[PDB]
Parts: sequence; C-alpha cells; structure tokens
Amino acid sequence: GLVPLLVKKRKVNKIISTPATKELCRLLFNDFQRIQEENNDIPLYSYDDIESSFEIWDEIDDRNTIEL
Amino acid sequence: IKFIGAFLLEAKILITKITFYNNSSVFIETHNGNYLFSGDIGMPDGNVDYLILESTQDELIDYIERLKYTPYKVFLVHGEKEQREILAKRIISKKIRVELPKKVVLNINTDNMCNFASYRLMPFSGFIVEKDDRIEINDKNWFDMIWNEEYNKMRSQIVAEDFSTDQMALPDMSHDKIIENIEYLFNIKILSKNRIKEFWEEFCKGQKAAIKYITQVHRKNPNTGRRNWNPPEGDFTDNEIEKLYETAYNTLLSLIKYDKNKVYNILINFNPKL
Amino acid sequence: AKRIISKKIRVELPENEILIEKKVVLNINTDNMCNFASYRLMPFSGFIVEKDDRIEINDKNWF
Amino acid sequence: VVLNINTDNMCNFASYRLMPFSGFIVEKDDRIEINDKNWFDMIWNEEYNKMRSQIALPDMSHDKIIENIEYLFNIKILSKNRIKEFWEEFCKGQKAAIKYITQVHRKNPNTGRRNWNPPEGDFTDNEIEKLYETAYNTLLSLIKYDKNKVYNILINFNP
Amino acid sequence: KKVVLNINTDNMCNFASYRLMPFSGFIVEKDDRIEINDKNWFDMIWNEEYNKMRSQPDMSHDKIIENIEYLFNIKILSKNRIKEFWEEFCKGQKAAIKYITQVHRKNPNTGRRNWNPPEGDFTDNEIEKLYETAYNTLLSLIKYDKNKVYNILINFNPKL
Amino acid sequence: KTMKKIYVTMKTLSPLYTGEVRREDKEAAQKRVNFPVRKTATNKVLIPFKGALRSALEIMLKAKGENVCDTGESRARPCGRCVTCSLFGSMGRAGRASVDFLISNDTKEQIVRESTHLRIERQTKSASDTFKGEEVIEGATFTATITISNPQEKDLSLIQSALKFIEENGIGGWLNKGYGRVSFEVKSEDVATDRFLK
Amino acid sequence: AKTMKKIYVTMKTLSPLYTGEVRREDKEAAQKRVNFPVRKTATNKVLIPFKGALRSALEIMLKAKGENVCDTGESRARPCGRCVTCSLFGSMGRAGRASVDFLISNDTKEQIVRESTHLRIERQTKSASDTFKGEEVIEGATFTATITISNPQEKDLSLIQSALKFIEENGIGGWLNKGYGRVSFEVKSEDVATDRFLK
Amino acid sequence: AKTMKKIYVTMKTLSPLYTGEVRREDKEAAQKRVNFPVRKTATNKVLIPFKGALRSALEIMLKAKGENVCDTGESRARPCGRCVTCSLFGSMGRAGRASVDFLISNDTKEQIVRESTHLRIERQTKSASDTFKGEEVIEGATFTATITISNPQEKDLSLIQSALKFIEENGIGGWLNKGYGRVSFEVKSEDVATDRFLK
Ligand SMILES: [Zn+2]
Ligand SMILES: [Zn+2]
Ligand SMILES: [Zn+2]
Repeated sequence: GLVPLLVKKRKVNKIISTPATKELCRLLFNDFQRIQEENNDIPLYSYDDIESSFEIWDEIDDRNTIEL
Repeated sequence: IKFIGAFLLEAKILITKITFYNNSSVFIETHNGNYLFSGDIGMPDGNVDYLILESTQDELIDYIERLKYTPYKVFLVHGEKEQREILAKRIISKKIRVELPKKVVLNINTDNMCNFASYRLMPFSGFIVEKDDRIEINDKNWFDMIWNEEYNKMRSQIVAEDFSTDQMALPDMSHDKIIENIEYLFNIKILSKNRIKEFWEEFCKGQKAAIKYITQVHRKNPNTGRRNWNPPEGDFTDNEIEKLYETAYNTLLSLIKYDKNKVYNILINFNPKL
Repeated sequence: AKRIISKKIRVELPENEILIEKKVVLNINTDNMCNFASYRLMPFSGFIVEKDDRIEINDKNWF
Repeated sequence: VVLNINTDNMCNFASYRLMPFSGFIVEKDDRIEINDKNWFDMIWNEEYNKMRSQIALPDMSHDKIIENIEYLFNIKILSKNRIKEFWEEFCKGQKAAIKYITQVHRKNPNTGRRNWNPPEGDFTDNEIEKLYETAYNTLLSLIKYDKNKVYNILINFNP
Repeated sequence: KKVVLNINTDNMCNFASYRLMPFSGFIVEKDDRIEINDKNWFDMIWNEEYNKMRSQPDMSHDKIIENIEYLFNIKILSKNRIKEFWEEFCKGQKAAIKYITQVHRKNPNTGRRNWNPPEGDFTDNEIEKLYETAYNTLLSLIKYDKNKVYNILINFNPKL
Repeated sequence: KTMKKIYVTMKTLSPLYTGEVRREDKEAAQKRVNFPVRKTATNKVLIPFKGALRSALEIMLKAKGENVCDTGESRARPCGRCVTCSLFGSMGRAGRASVDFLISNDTKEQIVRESTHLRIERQTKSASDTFKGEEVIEGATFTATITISNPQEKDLSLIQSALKFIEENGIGGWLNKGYGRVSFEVKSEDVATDRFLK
Repeated sequence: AKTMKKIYVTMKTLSPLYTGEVRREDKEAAQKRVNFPVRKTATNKVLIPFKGALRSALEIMLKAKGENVCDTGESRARPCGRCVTCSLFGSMGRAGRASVDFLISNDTKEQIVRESTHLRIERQTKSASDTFKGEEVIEGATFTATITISNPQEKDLSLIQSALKFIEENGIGGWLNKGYGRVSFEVKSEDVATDRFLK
Repeated sequence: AKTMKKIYVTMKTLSPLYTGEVRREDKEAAQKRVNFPVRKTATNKVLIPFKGALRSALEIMLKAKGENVCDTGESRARPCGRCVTCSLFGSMGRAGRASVDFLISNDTKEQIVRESTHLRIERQTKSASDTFKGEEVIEGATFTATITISNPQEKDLSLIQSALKFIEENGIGGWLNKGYGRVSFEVKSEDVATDRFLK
C-alpha cells in the first residue's frame, strides 16, 4: 500500500512480486487513490506514481530463485 | 572455534563471562554468541548458541533436550568416523544443525545446479587465481581474456626486420638542407622533441622501422583527412601547411639515408636526449 | 511468543547475535600453481557443491 | 622435447629468427610437448564433458584473400570495426567466427537485407549482393588459416 | 631439429591428468637448434642490440671573488656546481664553456635555467640578472689560469 | 585567500544522451543496446561538463570579439593569455575552476530508459534501420560543483553565461535531434581556503 | 618517542580516477593501446602518490590561514624547517614525521581499471577533431594508506584530516579540472607504542 | 661458540623500492639518463644495505621500551659495548655477533628496476615546476639476505624478528616518507653448528 510512495520519493529500484500480486495491486492502488480523492484527504500518491510503480515492477513466481 | 585437538576460540582460550558447571562443562559467553564446550559427560539455564558436544547415545539427546533455547549448531567431537556420523543423523532428525570438524575464496562462476545423491552439486572445470587477499575461482572465458591480452601484447613486441642489416631508394638533399629544414620545422611546432626522439628510437631498429614510422605520421587518413604531425604554430594557409608536412616527410626520409653518427649529430642539436 | 519459547525457539518480539557467515572452502590442492599473465593461476577440474552454511569446491575424488 | 607448433611467422630480429609465442608446456613420458592454445581448448572440452557426463571452409589462396579484402575495404563493406569484430570472434574460436560471419551475411527473409555495410559507389543490386557474397566467402576462407596469418593479413587493414 | 626448452619447468600444474603450465615466451631459431627462451631473454637481447647501436670576457681578480661569495651566499653557486665546473675545467677550456652554456641554457618552452634559484625575496628581473652574473663570472674564470682557478674556487668548495 | 564554490543543479527538460566512454561497459551493453549511456560503477549517470562550459564560453567570446583561443580544432595548443585559458586552462598553468562531472541524484534504473529509434525510407515510408539507445528521462536531477581556486570577478558571470548557452543548445549528444535540453540552477558562495582547518 | 600515531586511511572514488603512469617502460609498453595509462603496481594494483597531495593541501590551506608555512611547490625550493609542513612532511635537514604510504588499491586492474575514449570537439563543426584513449579507475573503488607519525604532536591528526577534506573537494591526482579524482576519505586513527613489536 | 643461528630472510616489495647508488662512478655514469639510479651490483642485481636498518629498528624500539641502548646514529657518538645492540651488532671494540649480509635481489636490474618520472608541482598554478627521473625496484621483487649470529645468546631471533616488523612498518631504503620501501619479510631460522663444513 506504500509502493507508489516509494516510487514518488525514488527510493525503490525494483518491485518484485508474484504476477497475481501485480495484477491485484493494479486494482488496489487505483482503488486507494480513488478513495483518497473521494474522501477528500490529501492523496498519498498519484495515478502517475502507480503507473511508474508498474514501470519498475518485475514479476517472479513461486520456487524461482532470482540472484540479485 | 578451532578444533585443534583441545579446542580454541576468539582472547584465545585453549579449553568473556565464563562460568563452569558440573559435567557429571565450560560456558563461555561472548558477544558473538554464548558457546558451551560441553566436554565429556558419560546445564546453563540461559541462552546457548553453540554446543561443542563430545560424542563417544540417547544420553546425548537427553542432554540436548534440556537446554532452554535449543542450540543453533552442535559441533560434534571426540568420536570416530561412524560415531559422530550416527549422532549427527539423530540430531538432524531433531531439527538441529550439526557440524562435524586466511585468504577469502571468491567464486566468480555460474549457478546452474543438480540434486545429485542428496548433495546439491554442479560440475565445474576452471581456474583458481590467488590475489594477495583472495583466491578467485573463475571460468575459462577469463583465461581466453588473458590469452587475448598476452597475444595482443606479444605480437606488439617484435615488429620484424628490426635491429637488422638489410637493404630503399630514399630521397636526397644536402646536410645543410636537412639542418635548415629541421631548424624551420622545430621552430614551427611540427618536428618536436618527442617526434625527433621517437624517430631516433625507430631509426635504431633499422631503416625500415623509421620508414614505417614516418609513413605512419604522414598518412593522411582517407576518412578524417588528418596527418599525425603536430600542427604548425603560426598563420599558414592550408596549401602551405600541406607543403610544410611534405617537407617534414622528405627531410626525415632523407635523414634515414645518412649513417647513424650523422643522424645523431644532427638530432642532438634539437633534442639533447637522443 | 510464550508458546514458541515452550517449543525451545528464541523470540524477539518487536520491542527489543551469532555471526552466521556462509563460507567458501577451497578443499583442493593449491601447491602447484603457475604464473602466466601476472596471475597466480591453476587449472582444475572439479565439482561445486552447495551445502548449508558452506559452499564447497571439492575435487573429483570427493565425487 | 617435441614442438607441436607451426614454425611459420618467423621474423628476423637482429641476427636471430624469432616468433612470439603464447602456449602450454604439457609433459608426458619425456615427450614434453610444446603445444598451442588449440590443444588446450580441446582438452578443456574433454574434461568439461567428462565432468558433465557423470551427472569445411572454402580454400582461397592467400593472394586472393588479400585482394578481396583490399577491394572490400575500399568499397567500405569490410570496415575497421568489422575487421576488429571478426578478429574478436576468431579469437573466441573458429565455430564462433563462422557463426559471426553467418550472422552478418544472413539475408533476413522479412527485410531482405544483410548486416554488412553497404558498398560505397554506384553498383547494381546483383553486383551489390555479389560483393556481399565475396565478403562472406573471403572471411569464411580466412577462418581456415591460423591465428598468426589472420593477424598478419588483418593488421595491414586495421591496426 | 633438436629442441631445447629454456623455460623453468618447476611451477607446473596438473589438469586432464596432464602436467601443464601456461608459458609466455619466444621461439628462437639457430643453424643447429630451435630453442624456447623466455621474455627475459628477449629483454637481454633487445638491450644488447640497443647498446650495440648506442656504441657507434674580462673582470677583476677581486670582483670575481665578491661575485662568487655573493652567489654562494644566495645559493645559486654551490659546492656541487663548483665541483662539476672544476671537473669540466680539467677536461679543458671549451668544455667548461660548453657546460656553462648548458647550465645557463634557458629552455624556450618553460623559461627555466638549470641554476639553483636564489634565496630571499628577489624580483624575476633580479633573478635573471643573477643568472647572467653567474654565467659571466664563470665564463670570465675560464679565461684565467689553472692554479688561479684553483685559488679562487678554493674558499668555496675546499674538496675541489 | 578564498575560493568560489558554484553548485549547479541540472534538470533535464528533454531526453538526454551521453555516450558511454568506457570500452568494457560499451561492449557489455552493446549486446543489448546499440547506444549506451555514460554510467558510473555506482549506477549513476555521468555527463562531461568542463568541455561544454569551455566550448560555450569559446563560441560566445569569439562573437564578442574577445581574444579567446580555440581548443576544439585538432591538436590545438591553448594560448594562455585568454579568459578561457584562465578559467579552464592552458599548457602551463592549470584552470582555476575545477569543474566536476555532472553526477545524477538518482540511479540508472530510475532515470535511464531504453528507447527505439528508426530510419524511415523517404519513398516507401518504411523502417530501414532500427537502433536501440539509452536515454535519461525528463526530470532527472544532476548535481555538479565548480571550484574556482583563485577567484576573479567575472568568473561566476561567464560560468552562468556558459550555463545559459548549454541551456539553449544542450549537454551531451544527439543535440541536433532535440536531445540534451536542460535547465541549470546556480548557488555560489565564497568559501575560505582555510575553512577545513580547525 | 614512546608513541607513534598510525592513521589508517580508506579512500573511495566518487568520480573516475586517473593517475598517470610514471614507469617509462610500462608507459611505453602501454601507449601502444591506451594513450593515457594509469600508474599501476607490478602486482597489478593501482598506486596513487599521497604525500605530495597532503603537503600541497596543508601548504595552500595554511598559507591562507596566515601561518608561516613555506612553499615547496615552486621550482627547486628549499624547505625551511621551521613550519608545521616542514615538521610533518620534511625539511632539508630533518625528515618528516608523517610517513605517508601510497594509496594502493584493494582490487586489481581488471575490476577497477577501464579504458575510456575522450574527445576534442570542433566548435564550428560540432564534431570530433581529436580522439584519445585513457585508462581510469572506476567509481566506488577502494584504496588504502597508512600515515605514520613518529614523534606524535597533538595537532597532527587535525592537520592530516584537514588536508584530507581538501583532497575531497579538489581531487587527488590527474585530470582534476575535467571532474576526475573526486574521492571520499575515512580515517581510523590509533596511537600505538613504538616498542609494540619488541614485547 | 659451538653453534651459529642462521637466519634466512626473504623480503618481498609491497611498494616501489628505492635505495640509492653509492658508487660514484656508477652514479655519475647514470646521471645522463636517470637522476636517481638505484644501488646495483656489477652482476646487475640490486643491493640494499640491511644491517643499519636492523640496528636502527632495535635501537629506536629499545630506547622506547625503557632498555638502555646506545645511539650509534648521532655525529661523534660512540657505541657502548654493554648494550644488547652493541652485542648483536657491535661496538668500536668487540665485533658484532650478527653478520648481516646485503639484501641481494633474486632477479636482475632489467626485470625489477624501472625508470620513473617524478614531479614537483607548483601549489598555486597546479602545474609541474620540476621533473626528474628515478630508478625504482618494482613491487613483488624478492630479495634475500642472511643474518648469522655467532655465540647465539637466546633472544636473538626475537629481537631480529621485532626489528624486521619495524622495518616492515617503516620501510627499508630511501624515500621512505613518500610510500617507498614498504616490504614483507619471511624468516626461516636454524641453528647449524660452527664445525659443519669439516669433512
Ligand atoms: Zn586561451
Ligand atoms: Zn617549511
Ligand atoms: Zn650499545
């Protein structure tokens, strides 16, 4: 729930999750920003921040060792 | 710990809030873990981390299963090849790690694997280099790299027909014309001390090497259009700069014909070191 | 946390240290080395084994 | 002791005959064979397959190679960068060098083009592809020779 | 046809059941021998061939005393300078002029003379004037006689 | 004695390209990209900066009639009697201004993006060539410091004029195509030379 | 004395670093490929001359503070003997108490040294008029030294650490106006006893 | 007496090494090319004086420790003949007990000695004001000496090894304040008898 804010402050360089986590977070993040604007509380990030978060989002599944 | 016998630890206690307890055992607490050299049995009510346990059965498992906060590793000692192995198998069954007892070794190779005979392993033929502080384990592409390095240095050390008596048809202009031209081309910065020095260096390695040097400095590259002479200092026009470069070529090529003593005695009036 | 302590496991609850260090043992002869391009090098043909806490390079005799 | 190295490429430094070498002294049964970099690559593959197990080039003459390379360097098909990359892939091995020249000469079925630099000067399409095939054949025929002769051929066109 | 191996065969490894070592050297040919000599041999032969190619006015008698006293005090004429000047004087008189011209030779690219710089706060024209004074003083000394050149240079460099 | 400390902050208003100078990095990248960016081993982006300021002031001061030499023509020897030879250097006497490399404030994976460029035939309107090159995004912040050793008066003014020239023309490469349009911000201070001595 | 100050310096490059080759054989056997070699050891590490940078830093700084430090940078200058730079780094009579090591790298020249291509661009053609190659040390490369003051005075760490900030803002060696040689220093000082090997 | 401790020292250069040529003929015939030639044999191997380094190391450390040792380094300063450095290395009366050989290299000049450019750079205008050529022994050259103590009064090997640790930290040879001369010794002692050669 705080990945696009780290993308905003440019503190994160890769965002690894499962593919289902990527596709679900492309619903949760948009819904969080929709709620933040509709509840009239200064938005924690923006839709641009969500899109840039999915620009730096790599996906890997279960039992697949990445060497980083 | 160092399993010399008689163990060791780092103070170099040869076997730090130490406390003894009846083995019916030394509890060496350090900031890097609280060791417990159990000794021989035939227990601290606190934090253990490493249990150096002398195996020489069920009684050892009983001893282990009364220490609060079960140990991270249990170094097994004072037993034969089978005894420390069978106790080890039993302790692995109780979900406790066993351990049956300089320059860093930095492996710089791939990570492909296998699951061979319960021993995750990978076949590697390679090289082991020993830098002062480390012993790197690198693959054959590194060896190909250093081979290309040594080949592309070793073929640049004998240029052939060098330091050897052979052979020409080089031009001709008098000793006073060579002196005048070298004077003019040293005042304008075309013939320099570095140029004269390198010409003498490639002249000692034969007349042919000096011809190759001079045709390498006079080659107008067909792409860029730049000879490798130092450009003249002044306000000469382009045709005049071309004529000055041609005069430099002809003067140095004519000086190649003269014997080595004359070339030296001409070229130490303009660059004293060769 | 109390029940995990009862099962003999250390608990650090978020209100509060062994130096684990995976090492790489060499386990192959290093006496006969050579120098070619200012590198103390040696060709080997062996097996890289991945144990827990320890990655061992082990010669063909091990295999 | 036995020399398994071609004794060609012998220069003349001072009153001596020399050849710059870089190789392996294998010893076996007092033969003490001074081999090359090509024996060891084979012997390395032998051990690599042993560990991992238990778990036709056209002959153009030297003058033809030099003439075709000189023409193809002047119509700007063989560039200095091309000659350097062919030298790198020849250093990596003969099979890699055939693979590189095949990669460069391959007419992509979709675009209809090859990775050679186009001929400078006015030609026809048939002449242009003939010059491309000459580049392919000349460099493939260069793979056939040894490393020292390929170096001596290519150093007079890209130092 | 006889092959001689002049590489040390001690530091030899073992791979593929074969003893081997990567060697980096030169194959040399003679009228009776084909030898394998290391880079050190090529260094010896190269330096041997390069060495083979290489083997082919008027002032007073007291004005000079006061001048050399001043230039010794301000550290531009020193015992080293006087020693080299006497060594070139023993080699003759034109060689002393040659040495003194080489020391006074201002390099046109840097504007420097091989004299020692003076001690104290001097302007650049004053330093150039002291350079000229050293040149003229020793050039005037090349016109005196040997015993006299000894008697003036002693009190400054007593060793030579 | 004092020293000028001109801190410059540069925000890219356009895609930026500076080609990688290191041959090993260029060879390693040139199996994927055809045009790598100049990248630090700390994964930051390094633009050259002294040559741009020197070329900017040389081109500008040659138009004002001021006696400035050319250090851009082939093997030209700098004069030593010009303002550009004072602030950037001559053969003897180094330049008084130590100009630092423009290092990014952010990493390669946040500001550098692979891009696809084309060559379109003029009569069939079809892509004849395709080349991938890396480019620095619009918004990336690059910080450099200029350290003038013996500060004169017009040094800050001429450095700022050179920065306005680079703001117009550009930094890096591919400048004819619209790459390298950047904005510079300047904060200068006169620090003491003995300010590290306690 | 009975004590010796040992300053263990760890330097990390923040910019490409170039310090050029001094060994004429090695320079003439590397200017066949790279026009600007870096000075390297024969153990294939990288040397950087450190003492003269420290002496230059303290000389420039302490001539500006107003102390009586002499200049040993002007041609054939005699070090006086009566300043702090002459006490620490050496006069003609006395030797300097600070024995500055070189900045030898921790890594070898295949992990730290890269060959770059620099240019000279014509101003009215906006194109290359010269091309040269150069060797350089990467960013984030680690070099180590040890200054060893033999008769330790009090203001002898605070001077060697004040010079080490001057060699952070200016540069350590080579093309320091183009942007090279920007580094960071880390000091772990210690005052050992002189007889620490006897015991 | 009846035995002789035979210390066998092997030294590797961890930094460039310089010890100057002592021979006036060899020096003056080298000033044509190199301003600072190194000490070399007529067998083209490099000599380093070793005894004085060992004696300086032990005298400095033993004065520091609190033991009573003479200073045979000052002008018009005689040895004592009662100190332990006067027993190990000698006095104006009794001879020394350790016969410290020279540190002779295992290679020739053409493989360890390189000419090197050295500079003096002006502090203001940051440009070279002087240039000179020195010779230097490369890093990784191995030198070998042989200390031989007659009448081996125990504590000899410990004192010699402590002095070698001092020389390892400080340096052997010249230009020891610039980073030159940093070494690494390797002792291999023994106690072979005096009568050993008698067949
Ligand atoms: Zn100028
Ligand atoms: Zn002073
Ligand atoms: Zn004594």
